[PDB]
Amino acid sequence: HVGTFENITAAPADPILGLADLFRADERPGKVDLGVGVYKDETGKTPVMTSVKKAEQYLLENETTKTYLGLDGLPEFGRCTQELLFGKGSALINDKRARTAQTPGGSGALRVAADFLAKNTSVKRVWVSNPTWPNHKAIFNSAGLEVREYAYYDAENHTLDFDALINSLNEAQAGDVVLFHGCCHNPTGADPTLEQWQTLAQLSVEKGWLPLIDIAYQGFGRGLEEDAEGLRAFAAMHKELIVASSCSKNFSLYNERVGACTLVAADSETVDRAFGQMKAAIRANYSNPPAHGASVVATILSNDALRAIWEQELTDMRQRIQRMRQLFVNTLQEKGANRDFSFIIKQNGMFSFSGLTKEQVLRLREEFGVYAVASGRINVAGMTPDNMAPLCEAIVAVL
Amino acid sequence: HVGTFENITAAPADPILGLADLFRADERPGKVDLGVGVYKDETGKTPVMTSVKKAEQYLLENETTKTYLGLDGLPEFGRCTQELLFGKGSALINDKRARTAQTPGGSGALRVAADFLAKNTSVKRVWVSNPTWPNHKAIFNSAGLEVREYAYYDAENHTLDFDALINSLNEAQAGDVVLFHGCCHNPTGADPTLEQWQTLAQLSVEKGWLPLIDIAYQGFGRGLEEDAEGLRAFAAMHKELIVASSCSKNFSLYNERVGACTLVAADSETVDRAFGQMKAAIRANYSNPPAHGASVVATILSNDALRAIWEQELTDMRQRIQRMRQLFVNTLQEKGANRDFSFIIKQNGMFSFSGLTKEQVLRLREEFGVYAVASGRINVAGMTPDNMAPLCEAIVAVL
Repeated sequence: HVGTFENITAAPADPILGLADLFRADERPGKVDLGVGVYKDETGKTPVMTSVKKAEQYLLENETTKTYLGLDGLPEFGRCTQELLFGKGSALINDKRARTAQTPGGSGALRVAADFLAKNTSVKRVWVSNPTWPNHKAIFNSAGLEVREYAYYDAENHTLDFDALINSLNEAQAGDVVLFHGCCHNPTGADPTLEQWQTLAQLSVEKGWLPLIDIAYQGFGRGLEEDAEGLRAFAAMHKELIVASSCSKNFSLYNERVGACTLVAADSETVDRAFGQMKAAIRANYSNPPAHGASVVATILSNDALRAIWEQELTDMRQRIQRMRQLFVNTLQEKGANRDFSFIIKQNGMFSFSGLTKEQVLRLREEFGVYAVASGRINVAGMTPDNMAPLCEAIVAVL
Repeated sequence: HVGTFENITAAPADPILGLADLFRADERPGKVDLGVGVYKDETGKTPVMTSVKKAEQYLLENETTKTYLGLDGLPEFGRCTQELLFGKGSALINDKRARTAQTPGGSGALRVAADFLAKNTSVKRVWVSNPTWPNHKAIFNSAGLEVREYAYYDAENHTLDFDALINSLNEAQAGDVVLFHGCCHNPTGADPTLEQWQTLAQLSVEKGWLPLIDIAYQGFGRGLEEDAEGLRAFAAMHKELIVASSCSKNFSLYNERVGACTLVAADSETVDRAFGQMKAAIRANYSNPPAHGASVVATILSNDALRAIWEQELTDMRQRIQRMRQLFVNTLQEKGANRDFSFIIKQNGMFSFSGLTKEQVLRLREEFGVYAVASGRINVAGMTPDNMAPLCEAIVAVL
């Protein structure tokens, strides 16, 4: 009997990995890593937040059991997530129109949402932005959902081509899902404005598709509250919603897998009914969500002192990012970049498309030991006041 | 436009949640919980293990980042897992034929295996024992895999009906999956003997199906190495295996979601092709596994002093279960039970089928505040020296 695994065809090599091998094997001093997918401080590190440490000490000292919680995870985390997302006093919360399941990251939430949709609804297709987060397609496809792209980023001109977005979405029908990045679009950093969000909200009500809000960077853009404005415009308008939230980035809890899938429906009865089917989706997957990270978040958010410390820590991260964006533009100018990079200061979060070609990226690695990804995505958190000059000089030189 | 969530049909009520809810509402002081699915100590609690508290203190003091690890999680965890499962200095490990992905629980490991199989192999059908752990069917069905049942437990006579097992498995073809519980079969507690495992192993070789060992109770049965004997009997023989292991129970880390999916192929190169595809299944799901629990386990297993502390508390738990099995059997006789229950002491782990009807289970609950699952499954860890008398008096009353 031939093996079950015998004829499996190797998965394509992960370029996210090939590049990271190169970098580690590169012995040149002053190599610059703009390819990384996480936040890094001015020293090139991704530390545990102080607020997070304090909470972990609190859990060490006080937790008395690791016994399972329900499939929807820690209730307090569900409440905190909801208030962060919709704002305290939200009519969604008061009207009990929203149910939240803690999940293993925003990723888990996306997959839970997809399994739930494919299994219980007529949804057959999900619209995502071009470009979008690389993992979106595979998550939805795996649940049997087709993924379509809508127009978003004008790459030659470094803009959110809003007119093209709108027009391309006319092909989306009632009953499709349309996925929108809550804030700090990944990888472009180009976000709708408040009014564009309001327009999008209004169109979704008119067209009848289901919005899904992927919000993984709340607090990395303009501020905690400001970064949710777009979601809340959707909440005021469309009576059904799915939100996949994440604490990986805004709590630097990446590997603890802290996120949430929130269903919103027209009334309590409908959302509760939907939610029982969501539990079934979770039960058929990994069942209970991991407690540690979520308890950390709930401990922090439930406590005023701890909450203050976390918000300042998050603000610091947000402001360093904005500082590097500004410095990048100014230093390219100073070093004589033969074109304008001002778009960089109009974008939010860690990631922008540098607008470099794959040839330029190649040369930047080989010749200057500056590492970006093939798409030209750069992570501005990879920048520091100390590596900026040689970084920008390298870029100027390949233009 | 009509909602997308409007016509979702309600999920069936969850009997496990339902029982848990009824028990919580029961204000009767002598109520007894033999329904829960977790270990409990002589005081009725499910404490965090001393070894785990120590390892969590260590992580608190040492950890300096929470950045993503690979899709297979923490390498030390994978190594400790493989050694626990196959034996240090295993030819499997030596030949580099095994690859381990840390997963969110054995549940996550079962789902990952299922998606992996559906997407990359000719596998259409998974065979499980009647009876089995309740979530098996949901998990494999969600991946589009048909679940079929094979013969296992003789309920009237309280035995593993091994001739029934073998004959019903004749229906299982090459490239089917057949799932076995490694040890402490849930819910019967009736395990194959070594020679039965060897026979089973020889049969799967002859017929050509793919063995999946769900092993969640290593160390709860006869001891760590003894409970792994069945798995090693399969490993010694079959060129391919899948193992879905869990630490929820043997470390009392239930809600941290610590487990693994281990693939085993004929050679390194082949298991590598298989495992990369598995990584793609994980990437389409929750991506990275949750760190905290796997780190705790890696820290404990990798330190001689902590491991000994862990093995001790686990021995305490295994031994407490066996004592309750014995005391239960003995107190039933002394209270006048109208039939013999000595099959109980022969069976392994927290769970046995009591043989009580749903009529009896029901009366037990309502009249005596004694909770068991409708199938009559009982959790002996729900027993103590203090509650044993009222408990056995209740059972005798409904016999």
